[PDB]
Amino acid sequence: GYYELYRRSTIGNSLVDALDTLISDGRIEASLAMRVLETFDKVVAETLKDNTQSKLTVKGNLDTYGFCDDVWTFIVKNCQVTVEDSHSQSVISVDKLRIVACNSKKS
Amino acid sequence: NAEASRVYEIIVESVVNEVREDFENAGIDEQTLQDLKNIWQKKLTETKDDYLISEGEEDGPDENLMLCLYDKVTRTKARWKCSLKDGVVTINRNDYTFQKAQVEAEWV
Amino acid sequence: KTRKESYAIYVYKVLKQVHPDTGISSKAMSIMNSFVNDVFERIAGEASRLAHYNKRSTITSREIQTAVRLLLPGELAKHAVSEGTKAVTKYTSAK
Amino acid sequence: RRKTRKESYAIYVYKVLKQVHPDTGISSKAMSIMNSFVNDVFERIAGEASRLAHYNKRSTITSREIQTAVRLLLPGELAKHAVSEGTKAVTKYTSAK
Amino acid sequence: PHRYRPGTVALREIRRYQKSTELLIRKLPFQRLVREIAQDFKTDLRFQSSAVMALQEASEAYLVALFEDTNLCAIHAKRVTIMPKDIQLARRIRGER
Amino acid sequence: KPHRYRPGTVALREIRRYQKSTELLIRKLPFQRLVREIAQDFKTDLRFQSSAVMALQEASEAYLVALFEDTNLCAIHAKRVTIMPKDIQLARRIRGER
Amino acid sequence: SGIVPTLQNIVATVTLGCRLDLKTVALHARNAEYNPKRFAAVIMRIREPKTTALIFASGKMVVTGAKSEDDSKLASRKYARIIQKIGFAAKFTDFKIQNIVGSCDVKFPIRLEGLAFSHGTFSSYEPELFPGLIYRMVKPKIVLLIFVSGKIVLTGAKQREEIYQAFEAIYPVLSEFRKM
Amino acid sequence: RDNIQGITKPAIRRLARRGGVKRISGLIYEETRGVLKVFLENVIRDAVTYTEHAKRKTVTAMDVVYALKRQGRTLYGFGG
Amino acid sequence: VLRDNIQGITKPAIRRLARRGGVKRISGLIYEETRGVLKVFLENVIRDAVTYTEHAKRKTVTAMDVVYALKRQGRTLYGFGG
Amino acid sequence: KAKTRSSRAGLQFPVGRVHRLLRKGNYAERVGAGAPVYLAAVLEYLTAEILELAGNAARDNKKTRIIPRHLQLAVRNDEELNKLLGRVTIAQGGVLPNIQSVLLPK
Amino acid sequence: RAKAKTRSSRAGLQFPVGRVHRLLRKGNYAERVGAGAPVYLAAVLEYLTAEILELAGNAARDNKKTRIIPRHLQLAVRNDEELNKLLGRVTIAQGGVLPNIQSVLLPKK
DNA sequence: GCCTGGAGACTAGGGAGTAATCCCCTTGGCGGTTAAAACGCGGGGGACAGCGCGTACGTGCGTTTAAGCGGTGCTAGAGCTGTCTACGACCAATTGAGCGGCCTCGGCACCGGGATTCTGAT
DNA sequence: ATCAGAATCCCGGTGCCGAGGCCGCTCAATTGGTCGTAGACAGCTCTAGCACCGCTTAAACGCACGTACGCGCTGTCCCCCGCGTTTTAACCGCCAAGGGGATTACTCCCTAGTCTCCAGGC
Repeated sequence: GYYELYRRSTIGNSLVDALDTLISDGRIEASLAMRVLETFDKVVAETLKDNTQSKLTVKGNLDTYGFCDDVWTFIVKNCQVTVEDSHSQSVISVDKLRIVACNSKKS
Repeated sequence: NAEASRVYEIIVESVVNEVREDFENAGIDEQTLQDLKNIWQKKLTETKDDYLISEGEEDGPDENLMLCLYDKVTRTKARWKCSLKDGVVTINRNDYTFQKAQVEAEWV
Repeated sequence: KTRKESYAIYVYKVLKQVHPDTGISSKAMSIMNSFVNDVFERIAGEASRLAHYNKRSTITSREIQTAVRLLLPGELAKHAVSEGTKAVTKYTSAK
Repeated sequence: RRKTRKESYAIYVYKVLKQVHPDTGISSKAMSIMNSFVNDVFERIAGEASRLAHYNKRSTITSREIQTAVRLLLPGELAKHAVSEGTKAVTKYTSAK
Repeated sequence: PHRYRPGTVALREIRRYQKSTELLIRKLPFQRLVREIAQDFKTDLRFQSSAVMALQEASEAYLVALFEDTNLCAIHAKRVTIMPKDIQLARRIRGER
Repeated sequence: KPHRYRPGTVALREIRRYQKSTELLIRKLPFQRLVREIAQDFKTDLRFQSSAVMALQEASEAYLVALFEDTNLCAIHAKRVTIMPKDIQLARRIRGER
Repeated sequence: SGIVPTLQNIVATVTLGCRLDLKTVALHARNAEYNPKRFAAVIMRIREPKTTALIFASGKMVVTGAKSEDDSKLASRKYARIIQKIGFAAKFTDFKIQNIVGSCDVKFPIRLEGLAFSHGTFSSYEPELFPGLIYRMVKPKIVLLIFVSGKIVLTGAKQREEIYQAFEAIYPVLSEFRKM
Repeated sequence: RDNIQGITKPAIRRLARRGGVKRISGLIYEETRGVLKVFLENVIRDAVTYTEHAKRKTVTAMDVVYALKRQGRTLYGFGG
Repeated sequence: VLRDNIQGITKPAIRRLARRGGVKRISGLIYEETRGVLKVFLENVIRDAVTYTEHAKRKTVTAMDVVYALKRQGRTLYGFGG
Repeated sequence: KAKTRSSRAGLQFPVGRVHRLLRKGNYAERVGAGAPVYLAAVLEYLTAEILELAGNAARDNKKTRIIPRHLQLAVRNDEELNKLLGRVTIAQGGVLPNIQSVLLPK
Repeated sequence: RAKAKTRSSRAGLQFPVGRVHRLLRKGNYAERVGAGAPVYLAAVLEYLTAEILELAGNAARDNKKTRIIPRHLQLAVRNDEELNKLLGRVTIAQGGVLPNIQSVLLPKK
């Protein structure tokens, strides 16, 4: 009953390759590796929920969208993203952005 | 930038702390914890028809992906406003983390 | 069952006797139906509570009269009691 | 003569008291207040279950109606723990004879 | 140009909306609000039209009566503008909070 | 000079004392006589059980105490300390008693 | 007159026969929205031509948002082609267009109160409920939306011809209640 | 009669002290006597109605509790 | 700008509700306070109505469910069934 | 021949239906004969009173059709019926046109 | 015939399931009453009694007493938010009020 | 002419009406006496009126946008109906749990005296 | 800060009455069996609730600007609070008498239950 959404993230990607390298070595059992990944997902969710303060806006064309299994998948084109560091707005022009979403609480 | 690095350090510390108890519960020595954390830190530092979308794969470092939660979605004919939450984004080999975002999209 | 239950016919008869050339909206009909049901439920509940307080098992004219006195304000209670006793007297006389 | 019996929840309140506080007593006026409280909550839940059975065109008051009336009247934490206790008691009673 | 004296248009709206019977909240945002609130309790709930209309009638009645009490207790403080402390006072006296 | 207490010190002491205690604050014979005079208007030659007058007194004192709490709250709302009858009238109006 | 209405939205229906497993359709296809609990259908849209396909369980699909009727059938052809690409084999049958909506502007102020008074039994006007008056006609069965500005909405027509006579019929009545 | 004056100025002052009131105007006493008289007339009216329904001439404690219950002022401590 | 559903109870709507209540002058925080109060009231009434619905084993909230929810709390409502 | 109980009592409300609702509504194991007659008379009187005041309100607004606004005016303008229905909301009824004196222009 | 066992003992309750069942049957609430309804209701009554009696015993300990008086029940009820919500319209005889003085009335320096 | 509650007749059982009794409890009176109410006074501090200032709120105007309308789709789900079976009413015999009465002793209350705290003037 | 007086808190002693336990009894709860019917469940129908479109237009919103008003400050005077003295009536106890509430027993009328006709609505 807990979201597997943040596995694809770069931080998550780094963890999955590191566990895979460890499993290849054989230092630990695979079920434990799954357990660690689940813990990572839970910890990352709460820290994102509270420990971040940055504000940003996406202005762009919408190439494709999808909504299946309570997952919203937006492909956004020529985005004008303005991000401010916590410690000024910075304009970045990005050709393509993939938005993967999920409802706060799933039923 | 700075904020993303600091938050990433909180994730690293918190996860490494929490994980050890299950490792010890099943007979895994504390050396593995250090090994996983150091190699993991090193990789983060170094790394920083048309209709059918079934044939979709992670392009690589170049692609830009948003993993986030959606508060609610609004429906308009041209505009496609959508409120998003708890998202980590990677654009131009840089990591930007946010709690909430607003995306406005255009239906061509 | 498909058939339902409403007080509309009686309310219409009362409306004609009181004001012959006035209609009533359907929404106002739903309001009057819910008003009659709510006042009936209040009076019947108070009368049932009354019969339970006195260890009785029957709802009589006395329990309905006392529940009318208790729930209805003084002028309304006095005139509703007069109406009820007049109706009970007429009903018993004709048997 | 002999006064006719006047049933009260005095002994049951006293048993529950000796369970939660084995050394604490209770005055007669506090026992009358607890009796009034049990009667009041009883008639609230029973009236709500009666109206509940009447709304759904049913003629039996079961654990379903009492459970829904507990969810209705009682506050959320109180309702959750009262539903848990009632469910546990009905389960244990159905398990036995 | 000509500008209406302050408080004349406010009284005009008071007379207008106290003479009217229409609903003062737009029906679609109120329906979206109702569905959002209802989601937290039970998921995949459907709502009858008349149910949302009854909810809106009750909400507008409750808020109009609250505003009446708020205005009365703001006049009691020898003021005209109503502040949230007036709402908190009215609710506290009513027993809502 | 004799010893004197500044105004409101003893009022607060009475507030703490009567909020700490539970006895009835109205004398029982005046309240009983008031109850019987009022009941003379409904039915003549009425008799009252002692526990009935006691229940009436507990209910009346609790009603008056809650009313004075609401009266004090709406007096403080007007940036005041002294309660006037308009405070009572506001409290009874908001509660739906007028 | 000298005005001809322009068709904007065509509402068409197509049945496909075999029952569909919507989950595969939602996953494979793009521009799709399938919330099963709220609605038992997937909402699908294509950029060019702009249309909205609602694909249901039994196989019936509803296409809307089409400027023309040939454009509507062409859009249905595109939807059928892509659904064939999804992996479900179905044959198009019983194509029919039940409703088309037409927008025209007379470009001259009209008085709604006179029209309401003249046709009070025939038609109903309610200012607070709507700033326009609905106009129901027994023959042709075309609901008409009339406005103070003079924008006339034509709806309820199986075919274009039916709205065209209905607009022609309404034009004298609109001229009668002209302002100044 | 004079019995409403039996609700004395110190008794009303004590009731206000339990309510948390620090200063009392001179007209609170007459206002409170009027409020208490209205409340007592309501409750005793309902209680005498309950009594008369039971064909009794004595106002029992159950009449007072029952009357308070339908005015929403449920009283614990006197039976029922 | 996209807003929360609770913000869908717009400022003019609250101002009209105040005008019907007789409120000549409104502060700026009355709107947020009223949105919070309305959210609390709606939460209570919709929770009671959804409980009434779940008892009947229905998945649709009926107007009679809302009427029974409102009636228990004493805020009776005429015009949607008795 | 059969005569309805309402005509015997001299009422328009159905004594039989009120008797059925009393017997089936779980109020007591037994219902007296005079109770539905009395209750129907009281309900009919209250209906006649409310409808009379609503018809007066409708004539005041120059209408020949009772709408919820006229029911609200009938309830909230009479004091006794406002005491009776003080916790009752009437849908599409609005409020009484009352403005506080302090807010009126100087 | 086997030895009689009370319904409360079967349910593991102290409150009388049989008396609650008879009161539900005689109370004119429905023509029929289920078997688990008095069990459920007796469990709910016992739980609410246990909550108030535990809080009242705590209040009596706080006043260095070993008997529960109406004051302790009043303190227990009005000090818990949920129970005060449940008994908001309820008056507890000889209970007093909660010690509560508004901060504006306190003296100043 | 075809019906779904309603009226008519009849029976049987029990609930309510009525009459006598008893004893509880309410009502009425006397007296002491003491604490509480009433009354006078003076002072201070709070209610209240006036002023003043800046500020936030009303008003208007142009812009935007979403609420409302109308129509159509379909299918989930409300509603209704038939059938059967588990489950609750009922009844009778039994008997232990719960209540009335009685006793007794400890928690609490009353008194009094020292210790602590708090308030106000210095 | 300080100090003295007044009020409250705490500690101990004595008493007293009410709560807690025991016993006896009786009646309501329990157990076992029967039976009738409500409710569960499956199956069929068909309504309306949740999507989509687009048009229109009035309503929301953002902002500019000015001004009524809220809130802070100041002065005044009046009336509420603290306290001391006097008066009074509430409270406790004690007694007495009789009304009336509760109980029991007998009766009889009144309402549920059932069956059969029926009458307005269609």
